Amino acid sequence: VSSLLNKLANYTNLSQGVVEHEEDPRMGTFIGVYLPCLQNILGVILFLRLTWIVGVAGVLESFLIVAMCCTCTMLTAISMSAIATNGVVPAGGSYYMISRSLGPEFGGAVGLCFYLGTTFAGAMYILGTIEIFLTYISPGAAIFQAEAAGGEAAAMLHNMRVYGTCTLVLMALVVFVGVKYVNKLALVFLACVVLSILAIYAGVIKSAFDPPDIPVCLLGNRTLSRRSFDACVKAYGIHNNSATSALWGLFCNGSQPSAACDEYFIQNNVTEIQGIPGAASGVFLENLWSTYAHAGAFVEKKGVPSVPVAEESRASALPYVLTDIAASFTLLVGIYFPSVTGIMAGSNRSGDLKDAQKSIPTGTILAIVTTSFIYLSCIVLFGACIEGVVLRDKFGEALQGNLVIGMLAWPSPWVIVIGSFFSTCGAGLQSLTGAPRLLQAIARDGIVPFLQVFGHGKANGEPTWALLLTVLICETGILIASLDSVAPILSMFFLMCYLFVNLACAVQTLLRTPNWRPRFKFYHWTLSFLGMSLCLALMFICSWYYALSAMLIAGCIYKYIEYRGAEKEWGDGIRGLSLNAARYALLRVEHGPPHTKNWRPQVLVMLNLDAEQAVKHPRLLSFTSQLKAGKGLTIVGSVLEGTYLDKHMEAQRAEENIRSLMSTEKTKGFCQLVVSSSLRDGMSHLIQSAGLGGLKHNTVLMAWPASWKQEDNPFSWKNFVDTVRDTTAAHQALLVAKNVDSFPQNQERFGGGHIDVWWIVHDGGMLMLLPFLLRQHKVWRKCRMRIFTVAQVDDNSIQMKKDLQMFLYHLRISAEVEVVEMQSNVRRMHTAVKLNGVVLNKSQDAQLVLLNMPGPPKNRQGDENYMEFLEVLTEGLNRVLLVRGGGREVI
Amino acid sequence: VSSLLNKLANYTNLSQGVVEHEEDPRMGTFIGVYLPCLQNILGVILFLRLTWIVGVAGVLESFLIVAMCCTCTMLTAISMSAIATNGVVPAGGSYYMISRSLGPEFGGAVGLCFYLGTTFAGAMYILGTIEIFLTYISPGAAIFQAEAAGGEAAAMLHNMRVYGTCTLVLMALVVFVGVKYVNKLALVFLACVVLSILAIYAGVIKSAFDPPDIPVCLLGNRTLSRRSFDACVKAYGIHNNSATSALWGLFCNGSQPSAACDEYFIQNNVTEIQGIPGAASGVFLENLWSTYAHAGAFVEKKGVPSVPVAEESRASALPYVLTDIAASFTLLVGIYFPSVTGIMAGSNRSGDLKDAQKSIPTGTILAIVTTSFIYLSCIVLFGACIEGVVLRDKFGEALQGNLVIGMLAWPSPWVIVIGSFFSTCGAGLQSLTGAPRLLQAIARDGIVPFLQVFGHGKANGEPTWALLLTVLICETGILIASLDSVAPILSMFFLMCYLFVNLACAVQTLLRTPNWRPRFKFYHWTLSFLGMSLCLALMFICSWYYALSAMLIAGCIYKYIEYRGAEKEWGDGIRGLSLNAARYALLRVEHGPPHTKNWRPQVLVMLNLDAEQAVKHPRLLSFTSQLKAGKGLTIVGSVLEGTYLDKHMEAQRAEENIRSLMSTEKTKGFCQLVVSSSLRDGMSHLIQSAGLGGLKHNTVLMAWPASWKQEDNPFSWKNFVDTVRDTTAAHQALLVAKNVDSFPQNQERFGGGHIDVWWIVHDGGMLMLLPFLLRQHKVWRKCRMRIFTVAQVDDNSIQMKKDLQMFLYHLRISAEVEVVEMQSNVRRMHTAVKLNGVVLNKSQDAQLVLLNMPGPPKNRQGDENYMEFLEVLTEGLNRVLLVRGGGREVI
Ligand SMILES: *[C@@H]1O[C@H](CO)[C@@H](O[C@@H]2O[C@H](CO)[C@@H](O)[C@H](O)[C@H]2NC(C)=O)[C@H](O)[C@H]1NC(C)=O
Ligand SMILES: *[C@@H]1O[C@H](CO)[C@@H](O[C@@H]2O[C@H](CO)[C@@H](O)[C@H](O)[C@H]2NC(C)=O)[C@H](O)[C@H]1NC(C)=O
Ligand SMILES: *[C@@H]1O[C@H](CO)[C@@H](O[C@@H]2O[C@H](CO)[C@@H](O)[C@H](O)[C@H]2NC(C)=O)[C@H](O)[C@H]1NC(C)=O
Ligand SMILES: *[C@@H]1O[C@H](CO)[C@@H](O[C@@H]2O[C@H](CO)[C@@H](O)[C@H](O)[C@H]2NC(C)=O)[C@H](O)[C@H]1NC(C)=O
Ligand SMILES: [Cl-]
Ligand SMILES: [Cl-]
Ligand SMILES: [Cl-]
Ligand SMILES: [Cl-]
Ligand SMILES: [K+]
Ligand SMILES: [K+]
Repeated sequence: VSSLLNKLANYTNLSQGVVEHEEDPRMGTFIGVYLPCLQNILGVILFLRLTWIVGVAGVLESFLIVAMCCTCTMLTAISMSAIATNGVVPAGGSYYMISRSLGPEFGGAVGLCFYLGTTFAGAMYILGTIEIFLTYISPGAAIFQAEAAGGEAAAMLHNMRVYGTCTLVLMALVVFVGVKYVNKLALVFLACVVLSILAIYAGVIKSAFDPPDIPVCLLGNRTLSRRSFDACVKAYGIHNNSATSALWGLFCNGSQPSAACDEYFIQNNVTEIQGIPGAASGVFLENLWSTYAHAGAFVEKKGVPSVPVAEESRASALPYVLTDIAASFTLLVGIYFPSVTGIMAGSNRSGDLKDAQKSIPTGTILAIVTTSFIYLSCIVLFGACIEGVVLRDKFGEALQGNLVIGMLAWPSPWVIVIGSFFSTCGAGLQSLTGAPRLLQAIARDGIVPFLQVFGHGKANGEPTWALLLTVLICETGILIASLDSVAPILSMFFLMCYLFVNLACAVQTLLRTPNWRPRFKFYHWTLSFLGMSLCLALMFICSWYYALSAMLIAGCIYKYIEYRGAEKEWGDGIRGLSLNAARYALLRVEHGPPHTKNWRPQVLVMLNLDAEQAVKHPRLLSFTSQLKAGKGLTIVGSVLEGTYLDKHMEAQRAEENIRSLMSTEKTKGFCQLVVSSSLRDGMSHLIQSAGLGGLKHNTVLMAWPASWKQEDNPFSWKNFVDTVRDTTAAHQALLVAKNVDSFPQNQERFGGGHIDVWWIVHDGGMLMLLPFLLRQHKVWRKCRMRIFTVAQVDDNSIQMKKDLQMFLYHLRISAEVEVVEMQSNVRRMHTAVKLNGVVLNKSQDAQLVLLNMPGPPKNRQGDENYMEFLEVLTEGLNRVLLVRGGGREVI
Repeated sequence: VSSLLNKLANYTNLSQGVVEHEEDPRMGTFIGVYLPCLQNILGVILFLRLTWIVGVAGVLESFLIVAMCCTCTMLTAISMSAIATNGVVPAGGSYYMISRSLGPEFGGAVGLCFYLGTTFAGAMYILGTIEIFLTYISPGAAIFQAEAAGGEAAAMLHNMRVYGTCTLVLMALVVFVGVKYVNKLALVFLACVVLSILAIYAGVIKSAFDPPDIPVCLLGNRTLSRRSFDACVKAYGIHNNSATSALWGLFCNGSQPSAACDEYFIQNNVTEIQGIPGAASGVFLENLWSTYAHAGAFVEKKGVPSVPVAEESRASALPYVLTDIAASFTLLVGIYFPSVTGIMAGSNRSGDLKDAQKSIPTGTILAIVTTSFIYLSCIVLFGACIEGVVLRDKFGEALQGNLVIGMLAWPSPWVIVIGSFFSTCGAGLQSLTGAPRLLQAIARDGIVPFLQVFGHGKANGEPTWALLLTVLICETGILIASLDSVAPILSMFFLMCYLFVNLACAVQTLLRTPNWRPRFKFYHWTLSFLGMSLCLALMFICSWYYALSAMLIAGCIYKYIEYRGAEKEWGDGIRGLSLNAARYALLRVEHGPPHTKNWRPQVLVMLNLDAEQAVKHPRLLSFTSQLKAGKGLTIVGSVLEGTYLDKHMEAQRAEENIRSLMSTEKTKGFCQLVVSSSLRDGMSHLIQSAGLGGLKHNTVLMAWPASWKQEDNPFSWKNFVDTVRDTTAAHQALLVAKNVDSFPQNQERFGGGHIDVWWIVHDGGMLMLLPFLLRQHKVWRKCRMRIFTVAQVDDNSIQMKKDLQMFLYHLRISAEVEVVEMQSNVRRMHTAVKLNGVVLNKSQDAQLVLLNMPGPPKNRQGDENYMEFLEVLTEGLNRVLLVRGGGREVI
């Protein structure tokens, strides 16, 4: 008990704002998470409007309203449970918990929609506590009284705007000077809720054994208000005379019987039924279907008979019970939905829990369950216990001006009326001390900068200019001055911030964002995708034009935070808004495997530059644009020798020549000019470090060194052999183009001609794919693939029939297959000239010949014999492309 | 005339499909662009439904409907004019013209919404030409006749579904076997439109001089149909007897007068007015306001008097004119909008124009003007010429079953009835030969692959399986079987593809996409933003749930083309969908200036590796994460010496050590490990080529070489001086950290302490910004900036007062300013030890000291005297950061 005393002194229903985030006993799941979440859910819709929803919509449709609204908040509490298990759970509120997991763009768009929903929540709680006062506590204490009979609907709006504005400016002064006394009353406001709920269930159990005696006065079908008179008779007997009652005086003109009366009043008789017959009676089968009506309609009972009258009716003057608002299904969804909001109250105390990754998912989910049980039990127990003609009666006009849910309670009706008065004034205090702390945390965070001032506070950190904005926004909801019109506006901001929490958790799971690994057990991305789809479907049931207003407000807060966050960082905004997009997309790719399922060439094309720096072989850019049809990566890297300290004047000239080609050749790519100490070295740096992160090259395209025997070129010729060794060590493909000056431009178009492929052995996967990619371009469009294979295996048939079903897997059987069959330096170059005689026998005049390229020698002294093997192999051919690669999958 | 004969033989209203794009006299603006665009605009709404819109909505609101719908298509024809002036104007249709400018994602989403809108356009034209046949040509030739009086609304739907299905399967057989004879009739279908428009304006001019004699038969206010009887009298006189007419037989029970009659028929008398009084009479002031009614209501006249009757009414049995559908404002917008669609018909002949960049913007804009003049002139001339009780009459029941717009025409009513019959059958043929060519072009384009088969054709290239899909989609619009319900579905797909054309042209202008430079004069991005906003506002006026269906269909076609286009290219789809995002964002940045307005450090941090490769100074990553708070670019580059051929085993070990730090240090960055021939060279390649494109580093962070005198390190020490020369030649900032082992980690937190800045001269812009960025991190959060300056200028006051207003511009006046005042190798190092005595006098125990760094020597023989100047300057300080840079703006 001594340990249970300082725990209840430690209880508070407040969000940890910005002062708990700058400085960054311990609570449990029950006091830290469960009780603050349950206090912010059970509110004013249960006591004022729930019996009216069960009456108008019936038991079946109002069971469907609660099943949809409690599922949108259950699937959102699973998305909040994924955020609460990811990472460290930073101290201070639910704003810092969301915005560190989902980033500042989703964090600020949720935070400003949760600020606007909390502000109009304080407007609904102030309009709710005036409605309890002026209807049930002291109805005579109203300034603007109706001067005539039809003034009741107009003069009640004037009492709401006068008393609501005077309550709001008084509520804000208590928060500004006495907020420490508001926080001590956090346990009193919980006890007013819990004792009111127990008084309802105590009255339902008592209503089965003996129902209470409440009479409801009927006349035909229609139901008449009990405010003026007391007795339900047309006439009685006093002092030996047939005297008329006070019900006679309201319909008939004079108190005397013979003068004048209403036409409907004469032909029908006054029936007196019981209002709360109990759970023993079978009224549950009666009030099970909907009774939607227009405004001003009567509140009728199905059983009692009446006779219709064609005489005219002004029902406002006579004492009747009339429907105030024209009700629908979509209207009752919008009025009910603020009764389930309060998910985010479970993570107000993220810095004061001993295990926040375990307390936050457990306490919020157990709070949605225990409140959805209360709303689903009350709908069954209001329909089965109250006559449905009393449930259709807002403002309790049939019950002498008493609260309908209060007459059901056992000890007194004053338990609920006092209990709903203090807990609604208390929820207005929490909505007006909790929403300025949220705006101050967003303002001091710096992500939205026009709102920077709202981050000023007092010496202890309490908001000053954030209160003044919140009172002015909450004043516009009091000027609407009805509880039923603020509630669809309120529901629209909570459904909007629940939409982004479910969207951002589903996108970051699919797109594999780094630092998003939620270790919560019952979480799957479809369960947030389904929560996004249901909280979007409820958002267009309520109002479709409130939904487009909320999606355009919150969508423009999202893009404004991107623009100012990139203007702050990468210099200019238009330029910076693409540099943050490229950085954030490359950090996602940083984790995965280098190759997954398919191969496609991503080429580093090497250019040679001469003195008076111009491109030596410009058609090597033309051939790159024919493989890559303006789609993939293309790094254009070239190397000039010398130190960077003195040759950076020539490096600015040579780079402008490369940009001149890539505009004309329509190469949509990148340029990496490097000034290296030797031309050998700088090609070995572009092989291993051209391109950062996910986008790195995959293939190296070169040109054949034509001048084989020269003076200074024997250093430059040897660089060709050692860069074959570099690409095979880095596991990269290599493409050598011979006679690259006689390659087609982009404007030349071949007619007829043939592309000959010679798959001997070793990586025919790439070697079929390269002419298939050329064939899609308009230069190589009308050509034919001939694919040739030499045979040293005995049979040629199963060579061919397996090869013809290689293209059945590859969908390119338009090619035709043919098989041709017939000390180291002696053995190598003799095999070349035998194979040379084979290849020009079938490919003398072809447009392009593809060949496998042999591996470079390992001893390094045979690099002149390896190059003579390649020259003898390729004699008298117009266009040769030599292909080799290492370790890749073509499917 | 001889030149005007082969031009009209060259005229055709067809889109150039895929066969004109594969092979890739000349027409002008008038025949090539203007006439095909005008033929596809003037259609069936002008003849069937325009007089009913003017009657129901009045002249003022229907002037507003045409002003909104012709502005959505005028602002879209300016966005199509920006596409037509960009680039080369590729041959073949409007699909290839849009998708080469806006990319394959916007191109395929527009193309499939323009395919679905063209298919339901063929369903409206077939339901339109059955309605002309069964109402005005032969009303007796109908299969399902109404068995009783109330069967007319139900049996007409059965005639639409039977005749519409038999027309659709017959229309598709003509296209499949005889499409060359359909294309020869393209000039006949234009002449049926133009001769019908001229017959209307010939009748309006004739109606001012003498109006025609058409009687309309009234009885009280309500208007009765003229189908059965002929004469508007209740009784007449024949063979010396008061005989009753045939109007008497339809209301009264028997032909005899005394038997029984209707109650409304007796008390009111039969009035006969003129139906088309002319432009001379002032009916224009009468039918100027709206008359929206419910279904089944009467068609009444304001002037004539009547007496009301309270007896019951079944108006369906008696001969009356009744409103068929309940009309609104939002209903008439959806019915009118298919009368303005046809912008895209101007660019059907992009391959057959002599100047396509000039013809396409001129001919489409002049076609929107000349049709918006026709619809705005007809509304004024229908209201001012036809009595409004005839305009509210669909199906011409008051006018003996004649067409209302046809009775206004001069030569005959049969000019319009025959003319609207052939041009509506002709628009159904063009909608059924033009929509399968569009689907075949999308299918053969390969951007959406589940639809690949639909690209098969005949030998000449005509679609086969694309016809069969189009008939099945057009069959579902005939099963709706009303002209007024297909038209909001039709309008929803055209407004959706006009929404993307206006959106994609506005985004690519703002975000500065490469290869988007439209050289059209009257184009601004706000004029496409305004066209996006109006074609979105019309899209929710028509139906809000048809609008959400079209935005979710077209939004999921957009993301499906992104996913399959990245799965095709970059291997895996999830991985590839981020690599296309990074490539496309870096090609936008490729064009602009390198620095625009502000500076922020984007750092290449250099790591040294020892033998048994581990990071020598791990806190140099910790200090980078405190400047960049997880926001900017961070390249982590390190160099190990040796050839890549043998040390790529150790390069895989050393790279895994770098990834171990960057996970723990929370560095969200990139790793560039380079194996170089010497450690001097590989640092000079990371300075100039680390990072591709827009995201390139800006600052180099190093560590001080502590071991100054060693054995092998005199080569490694000299690399420090020459990399100061490299960063100043590349115009990059440089940061040298001394005693980097004693730097704080991310978890250490300083309490108190001071950051001392010593701005002597030369780039105090960076030197104030560096401790301001550190101060925002939680390590350096509670510190103070002291900023010191030596003075060799005489006065210290205007030094300080200008310096204190340097921070008034920089918003960081929390710092305090203080001024301290008092053969080459003799002159250099004496100045160091004087300045050394100054700096430790004020900064002996500070947490971080910032200093300017002097320029490196030019002669290269003083690199040992430059390093001794830096060591004497920094004696006995715990944490020193030396700062220098070149050529940058800090605002
Ligand atoms: C309304 O109720 C009364 C009794 O509650 C019905 O009965 C009549 O009461 C009058 C007394 O004023 C008697 O004179 C009649 O003989 C009663 N009629 C009976 C018993 O059939 C009265 O009929 C009801 N009014 C209706 C149905 O319009
Ligand atoms: C109760 O009685 C009335 C007539 O005495 C029933 O009839 C309806 O009366 C309203 C007038 O307020 C009309 O608008 C409806 O059209 C009437 N409905 C009919 C004639 O079916 C009324 O339905 C009864 N209430 C019930 C049965 O709940
Ligand atoms: C409808 O029109 C007639 C004349 O077109 C109105 O005039 C009456 O006609 C009858 C002939 O059947 C005469 O006996 C009456 O004397 C006429 N009344 C006059 C001239 O005032 C007739 O009144 C009209 N019906 C109405 C207004 O209900
Ligand atoms: C023509 O006359 C009728 C009555 O003779 C006018 O009155 C309306 O009648 C309809 C019945 O179809 C009612 O629904 C309306 O409420 C009546 N309107 C009233 C009483 O104002 C009718 O308005 C007249 N038509 C006109 C003036 O265009
Ligand atoms: Cl509530
Ligand atoms: Cl909430
Ligand atoms: Cl049309
Ligand atoms: Cl169009
Ligand atoms: K609540
Ligand atoms: K049209």
